Amino acid sequence: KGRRGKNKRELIYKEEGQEYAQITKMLGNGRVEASCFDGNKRMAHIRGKLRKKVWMGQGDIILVSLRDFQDDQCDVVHKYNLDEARTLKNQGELPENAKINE
Amino acid sequence: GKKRKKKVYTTPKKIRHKHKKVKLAVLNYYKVDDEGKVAKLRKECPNCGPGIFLANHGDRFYCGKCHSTFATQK
Amino acid sequence: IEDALKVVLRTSLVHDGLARGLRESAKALTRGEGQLAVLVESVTEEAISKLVQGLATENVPLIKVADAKQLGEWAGLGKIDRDGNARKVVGASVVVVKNWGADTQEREILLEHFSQQ
Amino acid sequence: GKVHGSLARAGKVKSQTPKVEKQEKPKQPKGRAYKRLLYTRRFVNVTLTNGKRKMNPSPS
RNA sequence: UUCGGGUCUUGUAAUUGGAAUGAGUACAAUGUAAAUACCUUAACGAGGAACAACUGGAGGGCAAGUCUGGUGCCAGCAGCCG
Ligand SMILES: [Mg+2]
Ligand SMILES: [Mg+2]
Ligand SMILES: [Mg+2]
Ligand SMILES: [Mg+2]
Ligand SMILES: [Mg+2]
Ligand SMILES: [Mg+2]
Ligand SMILES: [Zn+2]
Repeated sequence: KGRRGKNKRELIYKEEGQEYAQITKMLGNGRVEASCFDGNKRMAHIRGKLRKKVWMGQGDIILVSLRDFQDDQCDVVHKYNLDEARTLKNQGELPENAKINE
Repeated sequence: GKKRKKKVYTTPKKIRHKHKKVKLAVLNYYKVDDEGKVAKLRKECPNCGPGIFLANHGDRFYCGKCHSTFATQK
Repeated sequence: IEDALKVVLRTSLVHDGLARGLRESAKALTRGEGQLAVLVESVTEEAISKLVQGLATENVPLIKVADAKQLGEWAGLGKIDRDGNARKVVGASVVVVKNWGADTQEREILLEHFSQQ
Repeated sequence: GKVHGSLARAGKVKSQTPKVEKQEKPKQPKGRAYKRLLYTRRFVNVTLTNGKRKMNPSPS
């Protein structure tokens, strides 16, 4: 079904109100919940341009933007596919308390 | 089907080799003998012809009308 | 007065022989090329004019018209473009005819008067 | 990158739009004078005859 | 014979005049128990007549843009379809 579709990138760093987070489990209705690297478990919504275009699963470091009025929830934006996640761990912008390897 | 990284340079700079705006090179070239005869300075070009002044660098006087032809010791 | 200097400048422009500026004038007059040489009185430090006088004697005749600004203004320097003089500033300050172009009326008369009397 | 800033800034396009100044626009004759203008515009100075009115057309 | 007189009219112009007048002031008088206000009226009171008309809307429903620039399934709009 690729004929119906629209048919080596680089990482993007967090910028003043967004954070890298690790998904802990995938929730229904299209939602998800992720630990932000602050000691907090936030509730992320899979944003548009993202829903059924690029997938994500458990144990995947992924960028999420916060909403300034209600910190308890947030919306996920940009995914990182398992190789620039190591780079993210390397550059040290986020604490390395969470290593994810298989 | 590709996004290009910026061409970052590990090279300081290379600028256009600007020509030197020489102010009145002809007084340097000539020498007037008190309202009469006038002499030229430092050589005349035999390979190019009369009137073309030559180049002073050292142990060699140099052309530049037909540049590669004449650079000889004197 | 000087209605033929414009004319001879234009005729030499027809044959592209104006030693414009000064360096071309010097190199041409050291050769047997320059016919008429004009150096102006309005030259600062008068060293260039002094050297021109010393050389041209040696291609001997000259005309000593002053005020080079208007000279190069109508000596064929720049472009008229619209009706007249479409340029900020322009001048020559020394001119030399290497090639005559045309003739008729005033070529060698006032040169005979000025240079050979 | 993925997004220039924080999404849902609550007034993003208003905050970032290029705010163009208003114009001078000489006074329109308002009232029955507006009916002057408009009636002369449509029904006595007939402007487009082929097909429909196409009034207020896109200049192109 | 192409014309072109615009010959007859209509419009369009930051061109250009002189008319007319109220909203506002205000002599007064009337009006009223006293008064305000109105109805009259001296004298004032229009040039950009800045003495300035807003409120919604221009995909359909439904009259009106496939104009410009901005955002880029975000912000938002949308009674419904979107
Ligand atoms: Mg295809
Ligand atoms: Mg979402
Ligand atoms: Mg008004
Ligand atoms: Mg609207
Ligand atoms: Mg409106
Ligand atoms: Mg309509
Ligand atoms: Zn030589």
